[PDB]
Amino acid sequence: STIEEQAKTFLDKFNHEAEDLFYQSSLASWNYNTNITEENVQNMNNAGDKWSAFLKEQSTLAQMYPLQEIQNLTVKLQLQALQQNGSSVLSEDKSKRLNTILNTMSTIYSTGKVCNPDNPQECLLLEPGLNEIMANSLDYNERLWAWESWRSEVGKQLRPLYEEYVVLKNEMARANHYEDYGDYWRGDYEVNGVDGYDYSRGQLIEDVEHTFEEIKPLYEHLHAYVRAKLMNAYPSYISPIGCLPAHLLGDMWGRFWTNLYSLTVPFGQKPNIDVTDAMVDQAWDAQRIFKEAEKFFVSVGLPNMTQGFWENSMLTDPGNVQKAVCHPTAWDLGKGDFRILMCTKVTMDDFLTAHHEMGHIQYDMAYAAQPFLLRNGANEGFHEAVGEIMSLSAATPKHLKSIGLLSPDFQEDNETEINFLLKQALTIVGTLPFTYMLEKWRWMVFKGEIPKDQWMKKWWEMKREIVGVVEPVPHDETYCDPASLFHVSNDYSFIRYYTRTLYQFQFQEALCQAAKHEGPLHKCDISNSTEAGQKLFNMLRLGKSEPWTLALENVVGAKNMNVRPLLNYFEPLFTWLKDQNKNSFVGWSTDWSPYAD
Amino acid sequence: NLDSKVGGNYNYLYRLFRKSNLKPFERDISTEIYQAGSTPCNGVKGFNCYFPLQSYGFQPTYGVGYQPYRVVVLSFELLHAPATVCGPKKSTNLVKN
Repeated sequence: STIEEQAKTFLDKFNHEAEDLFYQSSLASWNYNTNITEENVQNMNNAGDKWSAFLKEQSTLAQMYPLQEIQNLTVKLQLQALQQNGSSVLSEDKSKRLNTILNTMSTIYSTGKVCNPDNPQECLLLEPGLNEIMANSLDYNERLWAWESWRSEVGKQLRPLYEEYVVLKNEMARANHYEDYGDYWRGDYEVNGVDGYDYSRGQLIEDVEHTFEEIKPLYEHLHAYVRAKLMNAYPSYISPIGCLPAHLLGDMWGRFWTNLYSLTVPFGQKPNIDVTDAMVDQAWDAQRIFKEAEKFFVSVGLPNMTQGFWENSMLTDPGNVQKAVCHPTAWDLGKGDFRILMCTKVTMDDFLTAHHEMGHIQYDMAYAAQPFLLRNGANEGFHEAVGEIMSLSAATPKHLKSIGLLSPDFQEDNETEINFLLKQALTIVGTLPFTYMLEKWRWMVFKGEIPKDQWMKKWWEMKREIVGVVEPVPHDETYCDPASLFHVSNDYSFIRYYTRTLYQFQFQEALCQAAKHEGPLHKCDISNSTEAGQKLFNMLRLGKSEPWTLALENVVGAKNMNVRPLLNYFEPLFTWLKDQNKNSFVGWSTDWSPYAD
Repeated sequence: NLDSKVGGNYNYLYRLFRKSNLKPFERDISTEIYQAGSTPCNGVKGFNCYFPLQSYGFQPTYGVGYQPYRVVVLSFELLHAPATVCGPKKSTNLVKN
């Protein structure tokens, strides 16, 4: 008679129907990604529309069960996602035009290209074409031609499409009783219903701003170290107290600095750790790469992989006849069907990637016992963070000497480890200010604090303050930098990258304290230790059925994000960078410009 | 390797909802629509009216744990009727003298 009995009955039947259609929808996308055919492209759209319209029909009956009469926490969380009508709250005209803008901006990004200024006949697409050239290009003009001319025909062209993208998504949040569309992405961390663990949506703005303050002293020493190496090339354009150019960051948008690791090597007279030449002599194929990584999950106490997982894996691309996307991705269909689509070559990166791709599958096995609505990560940052901590333990010299890749006589000292910590810092440290910059910019534009004319005025002004990057060529309001980005144009969460760094280092410090490892943190290895796997397995099976603030306390004992594991893991590198930067100026100024002298 | 086929097998169903729990050794084939709340149903699907029978998705691609298992349950009951069924016997060799 109570609403709780009627709501639970709706959820018991919905979990079966939603799980059946989601499997066929994910299977149609699997056959389309592994094989390009005219039959699979129609099956993905057919099975995709059946599952998309299924949530729209069930959302009508979901809003008829108010959550005020439900005293159960697990029931309100399953109805929290079904209560939202999605795009049904928008008008019929704005709902149909919304999918058009998303498909148009995604098509222009895929079909966008920059013709060679020297060779007008040859025109190379961005991915892979322009993304590959910008990595190894040391030229000043060659990098500027591809970086500047892209946003001319893209950033300026996507501006009227980006203006409509802001207006349409703001009307959806207003009908959902949200302050703005920037608050919509902050609703993933929202926690209510438990005394003392409640987490407000507006708290994230103060959290990412406060944690970034303690990141500054670590980032200023690394930014000055990279600037000191590139100062001898162009002393006029690169000022010691100034900022680095935007096109020299190693790629188009400057997301990762790993491309600069070649020239930033502190000691070139010592060898580097590489398993590429070791796997060639051992004669290993794609079959035994995943097999050796599966034993890593057994040593920590986690279950092994099912027979259907290794049998259905796609280990290569059979030429151009049947084409598959080589971008590594872990696809979770349902009902115990686990598959991964990746092109596996023999490289040092594919070894660490195998632990990352299998980390998502191993993460899905713990909470697989939960209902379909309760199968998910506790947030958007826990998805990729679980796979990274598996790869961090594999990149350590201790794990490589265990299976026989690295020679046991390899000398491990400060000179070898500082070189390894710098490579990870370019990917880790360099990502945090860039992720905090662009995400905070989207929150300010979606809120309305920045007029349409000041979009680019505030973009580069706040860029020299955060990441310390200045534009070689000044841009007007016509250009849009985020419009060309993959995540912004495809409407994907950009905040998951910032919080991932803080969540993965907390778990790295907690698991090494449970296994009683001594010494620096980068020397820790979780292999052969079953004590740390048991404490982690408790949280992995919870998913989002429990508050992420409560599940985080069961591992690291912290109720929020903390920078302490970020400083301790980079502490050996922070002490070395401080001594080398004494002859230079630590920090940068925002009043310096390459075209203003 | 037998029941599951490509595309799914909807022939095998199950009763998801019932007003109460079944008694031991009871079989209920009734297709009557289950009524969750006080809203009248009258055989028409709608709000608080659900069709109890649901389908088992069967394909070879599903994981091993959820693969369908054919279960044969033998019910052993000793009544006051004369016993007939017994275990298999064993015949030995015959010797004389």
